[PDB]
Amino acid sequence: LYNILTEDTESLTGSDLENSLKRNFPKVKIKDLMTLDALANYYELPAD
Amino acid sequence: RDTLNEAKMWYMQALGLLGDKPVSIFSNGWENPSLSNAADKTQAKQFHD
Repeated sequence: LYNILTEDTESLTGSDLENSLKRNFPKVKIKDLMTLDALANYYELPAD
Repeated sequence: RDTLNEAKMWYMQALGLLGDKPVSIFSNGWENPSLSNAADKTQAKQFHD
């Protein structure tokens, strides 16, 4: 988790953005994660 | 103990009736209007029209 929170994800363009989304989100569909219920349940915090 | 599991199955049945808790929106098309602008007579005339 320190290696996750360490990453310089800001100002990262090109195919390295795709690689970072593939690493930090291996299994989900990002388009399925965009809704608020998915962001509540995936990180296990209330939607409020 | 068994009566506490009874309590849990009753409250889960009630949650099954209610369903999914409705997320109240706050990011909204609600601008912050003027009270003069919010209480226009045209604003109710057009509505009921």
